[PDB]
This record gives sequence, C-alpha cells and structure tokens, in this order.
Amino acid sequence: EINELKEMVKDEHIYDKLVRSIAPAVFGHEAVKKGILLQMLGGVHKSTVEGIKLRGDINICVVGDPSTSKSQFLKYVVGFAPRSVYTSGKASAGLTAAVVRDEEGGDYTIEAGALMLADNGICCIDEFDKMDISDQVAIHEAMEQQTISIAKAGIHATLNARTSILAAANPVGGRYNRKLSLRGNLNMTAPIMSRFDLFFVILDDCNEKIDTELASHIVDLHMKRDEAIEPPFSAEQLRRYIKYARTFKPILTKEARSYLVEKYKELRKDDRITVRQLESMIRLSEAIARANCVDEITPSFIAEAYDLLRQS
Amino acid sequence: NLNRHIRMNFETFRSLPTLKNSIIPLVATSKNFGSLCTAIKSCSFLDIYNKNQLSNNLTGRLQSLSDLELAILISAARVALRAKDGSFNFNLAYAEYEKMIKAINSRITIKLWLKKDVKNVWENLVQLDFFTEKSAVGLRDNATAAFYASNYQFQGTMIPFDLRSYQMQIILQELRRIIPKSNMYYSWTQL
Repeated sequence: EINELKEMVKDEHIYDKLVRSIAPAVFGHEAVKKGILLQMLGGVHKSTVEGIKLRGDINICVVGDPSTSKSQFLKYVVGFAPRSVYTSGKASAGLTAAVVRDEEGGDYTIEAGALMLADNGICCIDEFDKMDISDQVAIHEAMEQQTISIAKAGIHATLNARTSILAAANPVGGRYNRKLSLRGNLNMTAPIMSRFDLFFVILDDCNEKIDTELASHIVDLHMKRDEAIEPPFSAEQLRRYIKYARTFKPILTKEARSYLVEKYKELRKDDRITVRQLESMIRLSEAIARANCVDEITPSFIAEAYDLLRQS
Repeated sequence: NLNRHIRMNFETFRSLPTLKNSIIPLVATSKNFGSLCTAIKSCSFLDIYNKNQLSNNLTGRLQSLSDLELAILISAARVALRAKDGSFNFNLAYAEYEKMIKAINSRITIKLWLKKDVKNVWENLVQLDFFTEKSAVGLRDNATAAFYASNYQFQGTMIPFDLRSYQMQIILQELRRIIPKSNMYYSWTQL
C-alpha cells in the first residue's frame, strides 16, 4: 500500500488522471470534475488567532439545463464516498437535524438527518430550488458558522457538524438564458446564495463533433461492463490517496499572498464578490496542494485555481 | 456540361438574356480556334463567371473581413437575439464584446482593443450593410419624395454616434452555417 502510494506521489501527471478519473462515466466537464475532486478534501480551517473556528470547507453547486449528466456525479459520490448522504431535496428541520421525543423523561433527541449524518464528507442535495424556506434558512443557519443549533422544550444545544454541500439546482424555466445574471435565474435569496465556493453552469447546443462522440460513448456504455469507461487507475489506491492527502495539513507563503491580493482585486474588478469567495479560493488552494501532495504551496498551482475561478 | 448548365438557367432565371450575357466573355476570352471549342466543351468558365457574379453580395462580404470585424459582428448578433425587436446600441455591443473576450483568455493572449478604435471598425460595418439604422427609409422612389426628405432635419444624428439604435441585417443563426468550425469564435455563433 505504501509501495503504491510512494510510487503515486513521485510522478508528475497524477492530477491530470485525477481530474478524468474522479468521474469516468461522464464525457466532458473537466471543471465540474475539478471542483468535485477538490470538494472531497478541505483545509486550513483549524483555529483563528482569536479562538473561533472558521468555515474551512468547499461548497459546490451545479446548475444548467434539463437532461444532462450532472446527476450522474450525484450518483457516483454516494456510490464511492463512504461519508456521503444523498437526499432528493424536493421531498425534504430534517435537513438541519430534526428533533424527536423520548417518553422516559419526555425528553428530546436530535436526529442528524441529511445535515449532520456525514463527518468530513459530502452531503448531496438534488433539486435544491424546490425546497421550502424553513430548510433553506436552516441550511443557512448551519452554514454561517460550522455548527447546528436545536432549540426545543426549553433546551438549546449546538454542535459541530462538518459538511460539504453538493447542491444540484435548476432554473425557473429550465433553459439557461445568457440574457441576465445568476441571481434572477437561480431564484433564491442572496444569503442562501452566499457561502458557496464554486458554481458550475452547463449549457448545451448542437455541436456535432463532440455530440457524436458523446452519443457513441452512451451507446458503447450500454453493454456488459465495457472497457471504454475504464479510468487510468482504479479507486483501490485512490481511497488511501484521499486519506493520505487528508492527513497532510499544508500552509501558504508570502508570494502566494502577494499574488492572492492581486487575484482578489482581479476577481472584484469583474463586478456579488466579497470575503466569502476569497475564503473559498483560499480553501481550494490547500485542497489542490493536498491533491498534488506539495507542502509549501507555490503560486503556480494557485494560478490554476485562479483560472478555475475565471472559467466560472 | 453546356446542356447541364443551361438547365440551371431554366430553373432559377428562366430568362434568355441572362444566359446570353454569360456567353459573351466565354467566346471572347479564346485566342485560337481549338481553345474555344474546349471552352464550350468544358464550360468551366461559367463556374468562374457565376463565382464572380456571386463574390460580394453577402457571403464574400463576410469572408473578406479580419478577425476583429468578425468578432464585433458576432457579438453584435448575440445582443440582437436578446431584445424583442432585435435592436441594439453600441454600448451593448462593446459591453457584450468585452464579456466575450473575458472568456477566451480565462479558458486558456488576444489583444483586447480600446473604445476609441472600434468606432473606426464600426464605420465600415454599417457601410458594409451588415447593420441598418432602426427607422431609415433607404431610397425614395422619385425625385420630389427624396427632396422632401432632404430638408427634414433629423433626430438620430442629434443623439450621438454610440447610441444610434442599429438593427441587424444578418441574423445570428445563419452565421453558424457560414463561419467554419476551425475559427475560434465558432462556439459563439450558437449562443
């Protein structure tokens, strides 16, 4: 196991097979695969110089037109990640850990539900826009501070729940129009729109050269265990690689901070963008440092994250 | 082939002096006897002739433009698809153009031009008739109707250059069929 891990950390083309091996059943969409691969492992959350914990996790949300392969990732995470709870979203307090009574003392206990079931994992919510207002403000109360609060029968109890929301949303009309902004098309309020590190917009049209390849891949997949789907390496070493990169704990330098202030100015020159998107790209930097297994981070690997933010 | 190409003239024109026009250079371009007989045997000159009669109505207008002039017009239709009448200002073009540019570099080195220079490219585009003014009756029929339009002081000149509401001559969806896929802006023809 360590003979496979030391062989896999000494090469140079690991990340390029990792972005095409995190979802081998999906044709195209390297940016969505990049965010899904960097959304499994987080970083630098630890402790603030004062005494309060910060949001060191990566929030990933996918949007686009109907009949795409964006739910396939949703079906992959839950079939591969052990710390992964999937919910239908439309058919959903439960999300933010509901309260149920016990008759001994007529006392309450807090069921995790979708929100607290996973620990250092990915909670994936399909159909995020057909949910109500109560579970979405419970998600917002669970997201401002990495904790969830339950107030019932006179007692108040809050607890540390760490989750990475994988939100699958759709527009109000389904078809994504390039006419306006993301806010009027997503149809949800600003606060619940905030604390999200990366948005993935997928638009489709008639482009025959990649479309014929996609349809051929779909009809070639429809057979008994085809080799077409096959990745460059299996998940057997990828699980221990995820765990080995998880126990690494890397840190930033001065050149990265000097390039980061100019990158935040470049992201704010496009203008909403505030401190939360800066925190999202800071948290994605140590995740890509852990994925490439480099300790002290250089700004050239943060340049790919800058290009990923520019691509969105 | 001569009998083949006469069939085409029967189809679209069905008029003899159109075809009669084509033969006049074909029989004067020969210099010896035997070349002329091959010319009416080949009729390849009729291809070159129908090439030249076609070469700058609308398509060869489009093929004979540089990289920027395509890129302005490609943005000019993607604004034009949004509004209901299809009209679009110069600021909506430029803004759209800038947004389009802010996508090519981020997916990879292309000189984004200024404001003060696109006007020089915008001048040729309106006199290449790829755009029209919104309410502009082009040619009057007779003299005294044109003379009644000359005395009339206009309002569109009284709003500035960058706000004359220019509309579209060549629609966005038809650009995809003519622009080859080898060009980088082919992803922008379709929305």
